[PDB]
Amino acid sequence: TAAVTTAWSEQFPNISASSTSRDINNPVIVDYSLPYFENNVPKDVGIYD
Amino acid sequence: FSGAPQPNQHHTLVYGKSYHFTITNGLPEFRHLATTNSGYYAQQRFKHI
Repeated sequence: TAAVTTAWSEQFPNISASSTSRDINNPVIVDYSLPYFENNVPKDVGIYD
Repeated sequence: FSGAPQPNQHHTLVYGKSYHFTITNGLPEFRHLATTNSGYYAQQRFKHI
């Protein structure tokens, strides 16, 4: 209603990563199902393979 | 006899300079600008460009 000029601000509530560097965190999770009472389980994934 | 006027003058100038400037980083910032005649603009300044 009052289209007045505002002050400069670096505080972008959520600026796109297409305009600047932005932190993201999406760790991959490996599941090892245990459907039975006594399950057959493998050794942890050897990520280096 | 066959007369003819003098030519127009055509000069070519060549100039040049060299400078040493320094610039720095800057996070992006935004604001809204209001101007006379009800002008309204959304502005985004890249302090690193």
